[PDB]
Amino acid sequence: QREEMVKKCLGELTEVCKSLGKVFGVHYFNIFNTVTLKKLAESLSSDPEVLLQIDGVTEDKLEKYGAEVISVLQKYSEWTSPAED
Repeated sequence: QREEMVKKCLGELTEVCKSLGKVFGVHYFNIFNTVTLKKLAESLSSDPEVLLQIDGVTEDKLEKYGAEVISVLQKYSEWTSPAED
């Protein structure tokens, strides 16, 4: 059901970036690009370390938007508990 997680992630990221980008006084493409978003949902991980390696990511960007991304990624993450031992 990976597609479900990715689809949901992108869907939420669209509204989040839309509201934040609209209020901030900019455009969605001015804050994030199709490629950046694609990789974001594709990776699906709170760890901002791996995200920083994604073209179009900065401390300020992740600090403003990334915050919500990490919160949700950490919330849903707690629900899952794959055997990593």
